[PDB]
Amino acid sequence: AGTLIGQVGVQMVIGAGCTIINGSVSGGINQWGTLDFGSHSDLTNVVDAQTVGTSGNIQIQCSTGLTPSLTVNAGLHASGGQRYMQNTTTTSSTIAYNIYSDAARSALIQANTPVDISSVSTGTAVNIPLYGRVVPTGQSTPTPTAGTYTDTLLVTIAW
Amino acid sequence: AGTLIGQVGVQMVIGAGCTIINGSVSGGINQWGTLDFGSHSDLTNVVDAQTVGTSGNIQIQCSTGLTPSLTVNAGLHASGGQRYMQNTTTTSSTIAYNIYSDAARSALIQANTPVDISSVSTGTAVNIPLYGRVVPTGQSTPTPTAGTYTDTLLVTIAW
Amino acid sequence: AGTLIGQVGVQMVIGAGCTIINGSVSGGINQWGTLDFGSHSDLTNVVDAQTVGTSGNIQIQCSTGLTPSLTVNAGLHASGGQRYMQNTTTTSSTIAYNIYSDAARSALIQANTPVDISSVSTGTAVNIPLYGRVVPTGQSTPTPTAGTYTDTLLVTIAW
Amino acid sequence: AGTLIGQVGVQMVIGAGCTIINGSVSGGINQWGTLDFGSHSDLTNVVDAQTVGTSGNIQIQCSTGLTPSLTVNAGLHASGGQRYMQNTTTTSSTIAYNIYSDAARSALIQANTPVDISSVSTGTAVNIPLYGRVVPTGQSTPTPTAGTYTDTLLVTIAW
Amino acid sequence: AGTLIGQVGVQMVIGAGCTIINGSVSGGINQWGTLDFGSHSDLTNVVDAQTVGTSGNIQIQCSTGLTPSLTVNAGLHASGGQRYMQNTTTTSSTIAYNIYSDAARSALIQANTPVDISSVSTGTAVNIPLYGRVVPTGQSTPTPTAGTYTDTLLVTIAW
Repeated sequence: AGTLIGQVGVQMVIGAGCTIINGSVSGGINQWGTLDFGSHSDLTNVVDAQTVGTSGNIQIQCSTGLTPSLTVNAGLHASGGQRYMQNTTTTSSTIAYNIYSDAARSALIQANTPVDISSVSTGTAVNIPLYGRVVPTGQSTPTPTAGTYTDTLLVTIAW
Repeated sequence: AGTLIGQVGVQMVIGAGCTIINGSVSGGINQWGTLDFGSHSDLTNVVDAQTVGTSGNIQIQCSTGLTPSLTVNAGLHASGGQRYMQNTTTTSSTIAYNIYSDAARSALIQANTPVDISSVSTGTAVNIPLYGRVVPTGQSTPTPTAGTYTDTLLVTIAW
Repeated sequence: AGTLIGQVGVQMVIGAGCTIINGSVSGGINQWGTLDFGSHSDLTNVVDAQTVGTSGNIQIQCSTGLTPSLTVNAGLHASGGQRYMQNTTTTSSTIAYNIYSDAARSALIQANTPVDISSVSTGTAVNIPLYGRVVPTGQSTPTPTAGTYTDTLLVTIAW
Repeated sequence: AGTLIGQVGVQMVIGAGCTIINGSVSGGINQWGTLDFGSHSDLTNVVDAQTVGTSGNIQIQCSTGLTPSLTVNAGLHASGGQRYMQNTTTTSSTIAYNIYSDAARSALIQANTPVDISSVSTGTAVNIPLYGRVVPTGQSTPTPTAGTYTDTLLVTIAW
Repeated sequence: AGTLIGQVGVQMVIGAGCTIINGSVSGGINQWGTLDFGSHSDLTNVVDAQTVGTSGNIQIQCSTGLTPSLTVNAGLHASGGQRYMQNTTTTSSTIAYNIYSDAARSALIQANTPVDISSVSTGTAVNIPLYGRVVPTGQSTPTPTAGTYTDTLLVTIAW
C-alpha cells in the first residue's frame, strides 16, 4: 500500500584517537579491567586500589588537545548516591566504597557527573584516572561476614 | 501507419501514513541522515552509533496497524555479505561493520532480507530501527591508515 | 431533388505491429492500467510509481524499426502546464505531480509534446515508458486533507 | 410495319447544391476517398479511422435547408448484417468492423437504412459523417494472419 | 380544263403491338416523359438519371419477335456530335451530356444511328432503354452559372 526509498550513508573517520588500551572485549561488552581491592578481614584500616586488568594496568594514551569528559555510572547496588558492594551468598552484607579521579584521592567522582580530565592529553600513555578507596567509617558493622563481594560500573569517555 | 488511443488514469490516496520524518530531500534522492560513528584511531574497542541527521534524530512515526517491512541493501563496497568502508584516498584500507534492527544490537540485518519491524506502530514517533556497531575482530590489521572512510546504503520501507 | 452515388472502400493491413499489451477494453475506451502511487500522509518525501494494470505491468512489445512517438495529454485538472490531482470530496485540496519518459526520471514529458521513444523497438516486450514522481516542493501546504485523489490522462502512440 | 414519333426533353437545374468535394472520378465510378485504418498486428485495442482521400479530407459543403439522407450499402463480404474485411491472399481470414454517423461513434449506421444527417447544412464545408471503428470483440480469433484486407461500400446521398 | 378521278384507300391493322405506355399526348406531339437530372451546383461528380414521366416510369411493353430499332435525334443545341444543354436566361452557359441504351451506361447512342434493342421483346413491360449521364470532364468551366438548363430530343421507334 506504500513504499519509500532513501539512502542513509555511513561515515567513519580515522585520526584523532584517545582510545583505551589493555582492555579486552568479549562480545561487545568492552571490559576495562577490574578494581581489585584484595583480601582483608574485619576492615578497620583504609584500603587503596587501582584499576588493573590482566597483564598490564589500564592506560589512556589520549590525543593532543581534545579535552575529554569522564562519566562513571552508579553501581548496580546503590543507595543514597554511594556505591555499594553486595555478597554473592548473603544479600544483607554490604561494604561501602568511594572512587576518585586522581592519585591523591582528593577529588571525588559523583554519579552521572562528567569530570574534565584534560591532563591525560599529549599521549604518553598515562594511567587511567580511576582510583578507589575503602574507609572504615559508616561501614555498617565494622566486621562483616565472609564472601566475595562484587560490583560493576559503567565508565563513559566523551570528547 | 498506425495510431492507438487510450487513457491511463492516476490515483493517489491520503490516509494511513507511516512516513519518515526529519529527512531532507535534495533532488529526489530522499536522504535520511547519516550513520556517524565518530573519530577514532587504532580501533580496538567496540564503537556504537545511531542514524542521526542534521538537527534531530531520524524517527518513524508510523500508522496504526500496517505491519511494515524494512529492507537494507548491501553497501557499494561489499564482499562476502559483509558491508565495508573504503577510504577516499587509499583504496586498500578497509573497515568492516555490522548493522542491527534493535537498540540492544542483538538482531542482525542481512542484505536484501526484509525485517518485520511491527513494533514501530501506534505513532509516538519512535526512533528508526537502524543501529550500527564496529567490532575489532577480523578488521584486517588492527590499526588502519588515516582518512575519512565512507559508505552509502539503500533503505526501503514497504508496507 | 438530387442523388449522388459513390463507393468509399475500406482497407486494413496486418503486419508491422507495435501494439500495447495487458490493457483491458470496456466500451472502446481502451484503458491502459493505472498510475497507483499508493497510500501516504503528510507527504514530505519523494514517491515513485509506475503504470501497473490488473495482473501484469503494461508493456509495449513494439515492432522492428518504426520509430514511434508518445504524446501525453494534460490532466483534467491542470493549471500552468503542471498536472494536478483533485479530491473527490473537497475541491480545494490538490497535489501536484510530474511524469517522465525514462526509469531514471530525468527526461520530463511536456503536455501535447511528442516524445521520440525509439528504444522500445526490436520487440522484447519492454515496459512502457511512463513513470510518475511526486516531489514535496511547491505542493501547496505540506500536509493535505484526507481523501482519494484521482486524475486521468490521454496517452497517444503515433508511428 | 410501324413507326412512332415522340420527344423526350432533358432538363437540368443549377442552384441548391450539397455536392461532395475532394472526390476524384475515374470512369463515372465517382470514388470518395478511402477508410484507411492503418497497420496493426494482433488486434486487441480499438482502432479508429475516418474517410480520407488523396490530398484532403472528404467534406460535404451542403446547401442551406434541404434535409438530406445518407444510405450506406453493406459490403461485398457481409454476413449477418455486419460488414467484413477479407484478405486478398487467404479467403478464410476475416476482420469485422462497424461504421458510425458521428464523431463520437455513438450512432450506428445500419445496412440499407437512411440516416437523417441534417446538421451538415449551412455550408461551412463540414467533414462527411462517416467514421469507422474496429473493436477486438467477436473478431474470430484475436490474432489474424498477414495480408492486406480490403472492402468497398456504396454511399448514396439523397435529398 | 381537266379532271382526274381516283380512289386512294386507307388501311390500318390491329395486331402486333410494341407501343409505348405512360406517355401523354397534348396536340399530336406525343410526349414521352422527361430526363430529369435533378438539382446540383458546381458539378464535379457524375450524375445519373432515367426517363421518368408524370406518375410512372416510361416502359416499352413490346410484342413478341419484331426486332425494333431505336433512333435518337441530336438536340436542338448541338455541336460536334455531342448534345448540349443551354440556359433559358444566359446563352453562353452550357453543360454537355451523354445518353446510353443500357442500364450499365456502357453502350453509347450516336446521333441519327439506329440501335437494335431486340431484348425488350416478349412483353413484360420492360423499362425504355434510354439512360443519361453527365460526366464532369470537358464541361467547359467546372462551375457554371445559375439557371434551368433545358433540351429536347426526338425519339423514333421503327420496327
